[PDB]
Amino acid sequence: SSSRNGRDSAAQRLGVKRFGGQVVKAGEILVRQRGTHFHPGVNVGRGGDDTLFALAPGAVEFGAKRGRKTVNIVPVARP
Amino acid sequence: YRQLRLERVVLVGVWTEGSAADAEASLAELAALAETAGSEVLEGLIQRRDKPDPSTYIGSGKAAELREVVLATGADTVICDGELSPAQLNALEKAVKVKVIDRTALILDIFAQHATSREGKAQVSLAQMEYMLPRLRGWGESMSRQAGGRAGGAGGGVGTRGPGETKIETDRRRIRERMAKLRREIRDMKKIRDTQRGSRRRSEIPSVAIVGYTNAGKSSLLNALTGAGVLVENALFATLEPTTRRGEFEDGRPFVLTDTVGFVRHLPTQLVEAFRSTLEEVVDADLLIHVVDGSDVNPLAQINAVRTVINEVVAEYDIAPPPELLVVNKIDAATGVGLAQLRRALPDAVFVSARTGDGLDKLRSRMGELVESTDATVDVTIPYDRGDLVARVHTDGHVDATEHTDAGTRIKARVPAPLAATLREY
RNA sequence: AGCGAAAGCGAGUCUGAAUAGGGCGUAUCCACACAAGAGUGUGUGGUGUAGUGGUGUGUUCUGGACCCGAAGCGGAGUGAUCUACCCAUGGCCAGGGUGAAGCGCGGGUAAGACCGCGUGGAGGCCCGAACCCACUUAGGUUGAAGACUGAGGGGAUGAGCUGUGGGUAGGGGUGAAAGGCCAAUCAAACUCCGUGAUAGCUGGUUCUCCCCGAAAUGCAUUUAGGUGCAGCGUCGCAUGUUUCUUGCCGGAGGUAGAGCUACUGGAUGGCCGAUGGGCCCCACAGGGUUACUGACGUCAGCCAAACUCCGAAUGCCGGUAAGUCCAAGAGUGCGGCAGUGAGACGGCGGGGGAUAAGCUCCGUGCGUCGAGAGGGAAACAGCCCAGAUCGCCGGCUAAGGCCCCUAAGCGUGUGCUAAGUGGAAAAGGAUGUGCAGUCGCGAAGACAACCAGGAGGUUGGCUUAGAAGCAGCCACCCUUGAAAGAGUGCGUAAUAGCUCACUGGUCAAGUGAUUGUGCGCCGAUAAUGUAGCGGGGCUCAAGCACACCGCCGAAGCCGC
RNA sequence: GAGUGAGAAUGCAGGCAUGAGUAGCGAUUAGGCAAGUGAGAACCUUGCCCGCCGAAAGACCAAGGGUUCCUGGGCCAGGC
RNA sequence: GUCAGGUAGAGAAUACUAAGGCGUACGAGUGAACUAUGGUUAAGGAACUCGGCAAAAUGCCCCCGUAACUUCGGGAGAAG
RNA sequence: AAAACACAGGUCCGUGCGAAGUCGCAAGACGAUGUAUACGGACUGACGCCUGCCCGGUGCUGGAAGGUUAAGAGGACCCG
RNA sequence: AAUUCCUUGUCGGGUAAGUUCCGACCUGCACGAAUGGCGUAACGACUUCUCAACUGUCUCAACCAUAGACUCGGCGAAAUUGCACUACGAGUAAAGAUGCUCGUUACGCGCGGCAGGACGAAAAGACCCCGGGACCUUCACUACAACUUGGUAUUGGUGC
RNA sequence: UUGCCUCCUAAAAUGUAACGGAGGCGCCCAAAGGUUCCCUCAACCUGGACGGCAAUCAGGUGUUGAGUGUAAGUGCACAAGGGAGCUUGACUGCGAGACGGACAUGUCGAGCAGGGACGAAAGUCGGGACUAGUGAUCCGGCACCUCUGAGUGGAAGGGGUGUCGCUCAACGGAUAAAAGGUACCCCGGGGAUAACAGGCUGAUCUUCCCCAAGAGUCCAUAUCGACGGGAUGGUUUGGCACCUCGAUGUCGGCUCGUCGCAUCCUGGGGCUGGAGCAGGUCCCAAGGGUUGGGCUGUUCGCCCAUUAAAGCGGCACGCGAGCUGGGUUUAGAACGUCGUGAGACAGUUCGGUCUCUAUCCGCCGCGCGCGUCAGAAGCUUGAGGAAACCUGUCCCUAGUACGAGAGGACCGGGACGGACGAACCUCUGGUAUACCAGUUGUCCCACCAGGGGCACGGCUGGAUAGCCACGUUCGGACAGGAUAACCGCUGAAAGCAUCUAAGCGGGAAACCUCUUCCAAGACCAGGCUUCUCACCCUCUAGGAGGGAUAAGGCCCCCCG
Repeated sequence: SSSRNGRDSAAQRLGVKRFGGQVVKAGEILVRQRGTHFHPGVNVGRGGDDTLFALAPGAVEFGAKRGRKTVNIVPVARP
Repeated sequence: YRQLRLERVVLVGVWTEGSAADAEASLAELAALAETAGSEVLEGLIQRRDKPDPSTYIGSGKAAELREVVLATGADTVICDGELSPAQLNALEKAVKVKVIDRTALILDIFAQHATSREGKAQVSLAQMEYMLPRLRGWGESMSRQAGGRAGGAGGGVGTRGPGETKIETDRRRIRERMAKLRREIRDMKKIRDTQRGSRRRSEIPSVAIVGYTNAGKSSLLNALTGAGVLVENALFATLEPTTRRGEFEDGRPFVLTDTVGFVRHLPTQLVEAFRSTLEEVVDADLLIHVVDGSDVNPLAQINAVRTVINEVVAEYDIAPPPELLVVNKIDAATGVGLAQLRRALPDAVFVSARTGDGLDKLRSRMGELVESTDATVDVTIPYDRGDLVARVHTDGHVDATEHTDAGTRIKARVPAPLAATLREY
C-alpha cells in the first residue's frame, strides 16, 4: 500500500548554450544534446556525447542542410 | 454497495446433508447464481465433511489444494457454498491470498445490482450493512496498523483527551445508530406500502398470489395469463417488486394476480425479515398458485422448501390459506422426461415453456373452483320499464346471461350481495 | 626565490623522450621590437619589488567562554532512630464459647473395631476489649494532620503485637515479591567533590542617533526545529555603466493554441467488404442467399501531460542604439561580519485532493506582510491606493465615498427595479416589465362576448347484458361550402345537458411564437438576540445602467 | 581602563501593596454567677453552682527535653 | 511499662459516678441560603443506583429445633 | 489488600562435606556446630480422579571411532 | 470460560420486562493437563448475581439541635495579580473577544448567595512527538567478572 | 523510499518539489570496439511440396512505419540500420577552450609528439549513437621506479607511477564493531506535531429539490418516485493542522436549563385510492408537554405497562472552581494471543486520592448615597418587562349523519380527572432539643415517697405553635384585533376569465390585549392630592458659607 514511483534523475543541463549572432571561442561547447538534433556544420565538430563544439573563432549561426538543422561558425574578419 | 472485478471464481463447499446428488445440485445452483451475477465458474468442489471446520471451513489439506488449483487457474475469488463466519473467512483468505465470499454475499450482491426501486434498494442495503456489522473488530484491516489510533494515556486530574470510549466502541455506536435509522425507515415505509394498495382489499375481490422458488415464474406466468407484459426473464431474481393486474374469468369479478419475487432455498435470513412485500401479499392472498418445473432434477426439493417457508410465515403471522394448488410448468421445454413420474403423484401439472407456452385452459378451469365462492345466487324479475334497472344487475362484475320475458325480463343470473342486496324485487 | 615527494635545481622547476602542451613564481608597470592576433606571446632597456613590532577594533582557537536552566555519570564518605528482614533479652493479649488426643466404666464382639459414660481444655478454633492494620463511607482536601478524624471493618494464643540493644548500606541492602521500603524522594538514597557537567532545547541579554538592509530559496547532511557552502544583506578595496529598461536585429524552444489522411494511442456513425460460421448438395464435388462477422480501405465528425504534420504571446542568450547617468546608491572580483535556510496570503499555469479545504508541493525581475505606519474596506498582514526625515490651525489628489451618523451631492438627464432585490447563492419552473425582430389574420372593425346551431343512415366500428353521438380504438377527400366530427375532451354506466377543431347580426385591434434584450419571483432553509446593507433609513431612492458636473478623501505631491 | 546603562530570565535579596480587614482562630466537655487584685478582667485570684474524663483527660515510671519546677518582680516580644 | 474503685455488666467494652483532674486559651447573638454531624418521618419498600454505596434492620441470656453438602471436623450462633 | 504473595503437600535438578549455593579479590563466614529422611535451586500450590504423545530446535547429562581448533615444542627454504 | 472478536452463540430458568446471572448444546478466532486439567467441605472487609426483613437510596421531599455560614468585637494570612470608572447580541480577528466595528442595555457604592466565563488558580502536559536520560531484556556490538582447557615456574627420584 | 539513468509532470532557455505518473541500472560486448568497403528494411501481389496466410527463391509494388545489445527519450534510411576484409587507439605524455556548477563530483574537447590500426590516398580511431552500469576519504595488497634511506654501507620502512580491497545500496559513504521494551518512567522542548473540543471544506452524513421509466387492481405525480443532476447544516465518519501541550479535565448519569424547527401530540388548512370511523401525505404553526422501569457504564437500542406524545438537535458531542467515577485512560493482578524476553494486545475480568476561602463580569435578592429643580408624605397610571399557556376520560347531542350492513360521526355543550404552578394550615399527615407522660442504668437532693444531672431530647407514646406536603383552594380560560397556512366576494390589465394589480372579507395553542406580578434610576426620572411654607449670622452684598428650624425621617428601646 504505497506508490511505486517517486524517483527521477538529475536533469542534465541540455539545450543550446550559444545562440545566433554570438561570438564564440574555439572549443566552446555550442550545444549539448543527446541525438544529433543539430548536425555539425563548418568549423564545428561533434563530440563523443553528440554535442557541438566550435573549431575556430568567430560567431555562431544556425543554418540548414538537406533535411537537417546544423550550426556554423562564421569568421570575424578583424580589421 | 461496491462491485469489483468478477469472471474468475472458484467454489468450495462441504457436503454434510443430503446425498452426493444433492451436493451436486447445490453446487450447480451456486454455479448458476454466480453465472447470473456475472462470473465464470472455473472449479467447484465439495468435501465430505460432517461439519465445517472451525478454522478455514474446509481444512488444511483442502485449503492447500485450493491454493494450488487457484494459482494454476489464475483466479482471485473464492465462494463458499454456505454462511461462513468472520473467523472462518479470515483463515480461508490468509491461506490463499485472494478475495473470499459466500453464497449470501453473492445473493446480496445480485439483489443489490438488480434492485429497481429505492424501496428494495434500501432493503438490500440494510441487509448488507447488517451482514457487515460484525466486521468492525472482525475487520482486521480496520483494526490493524492502529497503534496510537487513540490516546493511550491516563492521569489524575486534567487529561484533556476525549476518547472517553474505546474507538471500537465509538465505531459500534455509530454503525448501530445508522442501522437503527435504516430500520426505522423500513418500518415507516410499511405504511406507504399499505396505502399503495389501500384501495385493494377494500372492494373485496379474489386475489391469486403466484408463488415459486427463484427461476420458477419470473413473471412469465403473469405475462401469459393476465396479458400484461412486465419484466420477465430467464435469469434469477429479476422481478424485484410485486405487481397486480386485472385478469379473471369471463365473469366481471377481477382475479387480481399478485406477482411474487423468487425464493431461493437456504436464504441468508436477512431478506426474509426485510423484504416484507411478498410475505404480506401471500398473507392477504385468497388463492395460491405454486409454480414448479417439470424438468428439474428434484422439483420436490423446491416444492417443500417453499412449503416450509410458507408454513413458517403462516405460523408467524397467525393465518391459514387453505387453497394450495401446484402447477408443474416448463414442460413445453421437453428437457424433462419425468413427466409421467410427476403426474403419477402430482395432479394439476399443466405445461408452459420456460418463457412462453399455452395450455392453461385446464389450469383456469381447475383454479376457478377455489376462488369462485361468491354468495350472490339470487334471481329476480325486472318489470316492463327497465329504465334504470341496469346499474348493478348488468353493469357489474359477476353477471350472467338470462332468459327474456315480455314483462321486462326474468333475470336468472346472480347479483352481488353488497352491491345489490335488496334493491332487486322478485 | 620558487618548483617536486625527494634527490635536485634554480628564476626556473615539475610533469616530462620532447628545444612541446601544461602547473607553480619570476611584485607590478613603462618603451622597443619579432610571430600572431586561437583569445596574444617571446624576448631587449628603465621604474623597480614591503615586511615586520606594539596597539584598538571585528571575528575565530583552547580554556567555563554571553548568562540561567536539567534529568543523569563517576570518586569519596552518612545513614537500618522511619521502613524491610534477622539476631539477643524483656513485656502484652480483658471477657465469654467449642470440645482432640489421653485417661477409667459399661454394651459389644472368642477376641478386635466401635458406641456412649465423666475428667481434659488444644486449636496458625469462634465472638469480642487493649493492641496491630487500614476494607467502605463522610469529612478534610491553602486541612487539626506534607496522609488525619467520625462511623462502621479484619486479626486479636499467634506466620501475633511491642519495648530495649544490635546487624544487613547503594549497582548495595532488604524484600510472604508490590519495581515495595531503605529517614516525608528509590527503575538504583543521601552530602561533598569532577562541576560553572552537558545541553542541536527554553528563557534572558540593559543607553541613544544616523546610513544601508535581507531570506525563509538550492545543494549535502545519523539530516529534516540544527548545520557548511551557495544566493540574498552589510563595510572596505578595484573595475565605472560593464547593471537595468526600451527599440531594432540574430537566435533555439515546443508550452498555450491547433491538427489527426502526419506518426503513436481511444473512439462517434455510414460506404465495398473478403477473411470465418450457419444452412449450405451435408460430398470435403459443387452455387451463395447471409439481420451474424466482415480486415485493410474509404465519407464525415472528434479526443490525448508522457502523439505532434504545425505552432504562437511571454521568457531567455547575444549584437547594436539610446534612456536613467549631482544615481539606480546598479553589476562584477577579493576580502571583514552575520542572519537567513519554519514562510503566509493574493493573481496566473499546475500537480495531490473530490480539479474541496484560510489544505499541501511547485514556477512566476509577479505583489503585500514578513520587516510596513497612513486612507478605503465594520472591525481585519497578506485585498486596493500608497512606502511615513520632522513641524504647520494650507492646497490638489489616488483607492473609496458624497441623506444622518460621517467630509463631501436627499447632484443634472435618459430608462429598469416592486422584490427592500439592492443589502448571499444552484439545478427548475414560470400570462412581471424594460426594451429587437417576427407570424396568418388585419381599423373589411380584426378578435372576445350576446348570440338561431341538440343525435346525417349518427344505439354501426372490436360487437349482440346495451356497445345506446358518448369506456376506448386505428378516419375526419365529407356542405345551398353558412359556424360542428360514423361528435373528439366537459358529461351519460343508460338518456340528458354544453363546450371543443368551429359562427351570421351588435362592429368598438389586436393574435401567436422568438431575442427573453436588463432587471424581477421563488427555489432560499439552525440552533444566545434583528444577524446575509455598519445601523438608521431609502423606491418622493439614499438601488441598478449609461453620460456630464463638481466636492471630501492619506503620513502621496506641492507650499513654508 | 571598565564589574559601564534592565523591563522581563515562572531571576535573586529587602520593603510593600490588592485577596482584606475576607478566611481562620486548631473538634466529637460548657460554662455561669458573687466578690476581690487590677485603671483597664469572659478567660487572673477566691467562693459557690453546672458540665467532662474517670483501664482516664487520674496517679507513678522509662527514654526523651533540660531549669520549664517554686519564690519574688514585668507585660513592649510570644499565647491565633 | 505499673496502679485498675462503686454500682448494672461476663466483661479492662458500655452508662453514670469515687478520689483525683479539668471546662484547653478567641467570644456574644442570630430559627437566612448552603455544607458537615446527628435525630425524626405518613403510604410503597431499592422503584434511585453501575452496584443496597450509605442509611436502615437483627444484635443480649435461657429453652426447643437446626437443611443439602461434608475431608465426618464442620456447615452451625445455621435456619425457625 | 485482591483472584496477587506466602502457605503445608508434591515433582525435578544439584550438593559426599572447611559439600553445593551465597557473602568475600582473598582469608574467613552462613550453609551447619547440620550430613541425602539433610541442604540449596526451579515450578506447582491443601484433598479426590489424573499429568496424554513427542528429544525434531535450545538447554542439561554421559560418551567411544573420528574432523576442526590458541599458547610450545618446532628449526626446511627464503631474504637482511 | 477472569479465556469467545463475531456475540446479547442457541435452548430452558430468574422478573413484566435480563447486553449482567444460573443449567445445558458446542460450530474451542485465541481451553488444556506441574506457565498443572476438572471438582472440592470450611473459609474470604475478593467478584458476580437472586431472595425475606429492613429502611428517606427513592417517588419526594419535610422539620429540629449543634459546628458552621451571617451581624457585632478582637487578632489576622494565602494561593493569584500587566493594567482598569472590567456589560450583552451580531460580527472580525492567532479562526471561542470585558478591551476591535454596528446596535441593544446599564444610576454611584457595597452585602449575601449560585458557579457560565475571565480558554479561572496550582503544577515549564504524566498523554503524542523531537532530543537527552535512565532502567530492564536478548540468538544487538564490544568488554569484564565468574567458571572451564592446556602450556609454563613452584615440580623432584628408580624402572619400561 | 533512500544512489544513478529516461519522459511527463515541468508552465516552449537552464533549473524546478510532492509518500505524483510509467520504467530501467548496479550490466554485456576481445566483438556487439577501430578502420575500409558494400547494401537497404516493415508490409503487399504474382508461384507453390511441404513452406500453414507465414520457412526459400524470383518479378515487382513499397521511401522509413523495420532495426538500433539493455528502460525510455533524443537521433540514425546521407545511415548510428544489415553484410564482409584487416586490426586492437578498450594507447602513452598532454590537451587551449569549455559546459555544468555551493563544495566535492561529472561531461566534451580542436590540436602537438611517440609508436601504431585501417585505407588507393586523403583521411578516421585516447571504447561502445548519446544519456545509467557505479562508492569519496582513511588504512593496507600487488608490480615497476634513474625517489628517500635517522653517522656510514646497506637493508627494513617511507615516497611515487599503475592498480586492487566496501549491497560503506541509509549509496557525500558520523564506528572496523551494535538489536528491543518502558503502562515504573524521568528531564529540555513543541500546538513546528497528535488524541477532545474550536476553526475551514462537506468527500461521507441529514433534510430536500430537479424532467420523470415504472409501481400504485386502469392512472406517472393520492401515495412512491429508479437511472442521473443541483443544494442547504455542519450534529456523524471524515480531510487540513490554524489558536491551545509554562494543561482547553475526556463519555455516560444527576441538577439546571436557554434556543432552531427539519412538529411526537396538542392547534389551523389542501389532496387523498377521504362513504363514516379509521386513516395516509404536504403547508402554516415552537406556546406547552413530551412517562415510569429490567438489561448493559453504556449514548443508542431491545423489552414490560401506560398515556397524546414518550421529537430531533445545538449550546467545549452544554454544564466535574456543580456532584459520581461505571469504563474509558497510569502504577497491582490474571486469562487467550504475539514477542526467545523485557513487554504489547488496537481482547476479556477485579481494584484503582476527582483539589481550590469568588477578585471582575454574569445571575437571584438585599440594601446605603445621590438624582428626578423648595423639603416631605400618601394613593397610583403604566414606557418596559417577567410569570403562566398542557391536556385525557366519560354523558348528552346521537346509535344521530354516514354506511346495504358491519361499524359509526362533525360542530356543540355538561361532569370527572393526570401532570405543572401559586397560596394556605381549616381537615389528614410529617417535624417539634425549655411541652406532657411511661420507663432502663447510674449519681445527687440527708433518707422513704417525690424529684433532678447524664446516657442520640437516654429511650418510648403523644405533642399546641411555627415550617411543610402526602392535605385543602385556586390557574390553564371565555372574549377582542391584526395575521401564517388556506378559503371567498367586486374586478380590469387582456370587452371574457382571474382571490389582486386598487379593495372587501373568514382565518390557529403563533402575534398584541384579556390573567398574575415587577415597574417612573420610564434621564420623557411621570399623574392627583396633603403637610411648614417661615427665619437669623459671616464674606460685604455677588452669589455663596454656617445656625437652628417646619412637616417628616432616622438613631436608640419593646417587638413580629
